[PDB]
Amino acid sequence: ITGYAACPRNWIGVGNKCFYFSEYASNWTFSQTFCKAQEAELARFDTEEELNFLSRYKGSFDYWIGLHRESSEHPWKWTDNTQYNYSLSIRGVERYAYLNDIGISSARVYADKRWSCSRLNSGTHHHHH
Amino acid sequence: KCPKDWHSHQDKCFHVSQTSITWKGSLADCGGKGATLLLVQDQEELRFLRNLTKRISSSFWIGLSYTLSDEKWKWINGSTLNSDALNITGDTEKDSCASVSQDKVLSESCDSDNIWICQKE
Ligand SMILES: *[C@@H]1O[C@H](CO)[C@@H](O[C@@H]2O[C@H](CO)[C@@H](O)[C@H](O)[C@H]2NC(C)=O)[C@H](O)[C@H]1NC(C)=O
Ligand SMILES: *[C@@H]1O[C@H](CO)[C@@H](O[C@@H]2O[C@H](CO)[C@@H](O)[C@H](O)[C@H]2NC(C)=O)[C@H](O)[C@H]1NC(C)=O
Ligand SMILES: *[C@@H]1O[C@H](CO)[C@@H](O)[C@H](O)[C@H]1NC(C)=O
Ligand SMILES: *[C@@H]1O[C@H](CO)[C@@H](O)[C@H](O)[C@H]1NC(C)=O
Ligand SMILES: [Zn+2]
Repeated sequence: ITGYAACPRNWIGVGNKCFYFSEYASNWTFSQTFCKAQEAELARFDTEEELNFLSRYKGSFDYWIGLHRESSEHPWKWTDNTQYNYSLSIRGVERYAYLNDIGISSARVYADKRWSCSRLNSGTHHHHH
Repeated sequence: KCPKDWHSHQDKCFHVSQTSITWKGSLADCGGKGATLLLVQDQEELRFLRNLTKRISSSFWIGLSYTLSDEKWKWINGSTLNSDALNITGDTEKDSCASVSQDKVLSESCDSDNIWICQKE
């Protein structure tokens, strides 16, 4: 840990990450173009500490997260196209992942669900042209 | 006229079960309590439930589902959907189940998890 430094207002700091939870629902494709707009990505978890937080903070709404697959057959991948390697299996037959009250599940692009954004930490700012 | 923590309106009682589950699973929960998934009377009772759930969940399950053999939506009461009476946004390329977003009604994977609302009278 290079040093301590707060997350910006409206974001919640957990480990080397900053999390955001949207206030209105939307489709997956929009949710992402909104995270990207904030120099961020659809929420990703790497620790358990992170996933545990996501699960608990969530509250009654389900939230879109970083995981997509090209189909029911092909494998789960984060926003950056890293393979998903974590032993919570994503429920559902579908191509876009969101937070159930019972873990992670999957629905079609056009489902109307809130969304979460994740970004890594730092005390000054490094820009994605 | 409604059991405790059930919300009455226009001579039905409603209940918003506090857990997200699949379509089939929701059907069974209601059906096992002597109730049913929603059977949408009018574009009013939709606005009501939509208010009732506005603070809780971004969409919910209703007793309506597309059966790739028929190529027909069907209320859980037998009756084919009167196409005039509801516009349903989504792909109908595979079996689908209807969830009611705040502003639309959607054709969803039946294995997606969702808040469901139980109906009696
Ligand atoms: C995902 O949602 C976005 C916004 O919720 C939709 O984009 C809108 O599309 C209409 C015409 O398609 C425009 O007039 C709106 O102004 C758009 N809004 C924004 C913010 O872009 C988009 O259509 C949705 N995608 C899917 C697949 O349903
Ligand atoms: C199954 O339920 C649907 C409603 O959920 C019934 O169709 C509706 O009936 C109303 C009231 O008579 C009509 O005004 C509408 O055309 C229908 N509503 C919609 C939204 O389509 C259907 O008849 C029911 N079947 C039985 C056995 O009662
Ligand atoms: C994939 O999962 C296994 C868990 O046994 C682990 O050994 C491996 O390091 C993981 N992948 C990556 C990219 O670390
Ligand atoms: C919506 O629901 C709340 C909580 O039940 C209720 O108190 C209120 O009267 C309702 N508002 C509208 C606009 O229907
Ligand atoms: Zn910047």
